[PDB]
Amino acid sequence: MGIVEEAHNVKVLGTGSRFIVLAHGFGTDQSVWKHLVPHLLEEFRVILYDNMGAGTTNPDYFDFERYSTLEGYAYDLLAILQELRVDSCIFVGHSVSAMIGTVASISRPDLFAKIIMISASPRYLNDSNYFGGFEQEDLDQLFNAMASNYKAWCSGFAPMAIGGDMESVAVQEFSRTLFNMRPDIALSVLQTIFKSDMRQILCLVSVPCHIIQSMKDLAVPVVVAEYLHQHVGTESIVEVMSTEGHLPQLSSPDVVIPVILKHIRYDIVA
Repeated sequence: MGIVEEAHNVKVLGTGSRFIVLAHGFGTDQSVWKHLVPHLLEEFRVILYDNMGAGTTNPDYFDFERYSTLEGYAYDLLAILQELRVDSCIFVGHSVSAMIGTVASISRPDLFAKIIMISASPRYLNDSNYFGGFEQEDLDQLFNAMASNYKAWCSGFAPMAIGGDMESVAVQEFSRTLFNMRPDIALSVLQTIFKSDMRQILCLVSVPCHIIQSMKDLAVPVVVAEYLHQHVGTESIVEVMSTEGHLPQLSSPDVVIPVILKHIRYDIVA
């Protein structure tokens, strides 16, 4: 394998000519896509990869300076696309990966035919002019709990992030991938995400964006989907689903996979 391919656990599955890239969010890995991948293998070559810092990656590769902003993750994405010789792709970004792909597409819009965002937000912190869902005190509480007992935090946080039954298979899976991260890496990354502010780059986006989220998402109020739709600088469309949870492609695939497939297969009018 190539050096980038190996470092990110890259897989290229399927036999189609066109490319689709599936990019996961915090606390999980490329297995979050397991219910979607089987539906894509004839139409596409499906590119899966893990973000640096996920529990499936080598913690020795986690450069704290490199990843102190989302730009470091966007470089990694562009490096993968370059090594794999992608001409263009549909990019499906979950949670923070929606903004990572957005940043990458501003540097190389030719590589992105469309961006599909799942559970995305350009900013979590409130202020008197913008509702993202969180106050600084909420973050301080979260980070204090993470740092004081990481194992206990994973078990309490997973059911909140996934939503629904606390004993579900999806809660099981997510609690395990959370706890497979090195605690200092997880803490550092979650701080970086929570304090991010991508609002000012949305107007520069030049690739069509499909904005999908659960109607009940603990980290993404529905008004954020409308905010993305308003401020993205080219055509976009919003679909709020009748689901609960931040990883709905994992916890409610019977509802969510058809929605993603629809946005993969149909385009927004120019």
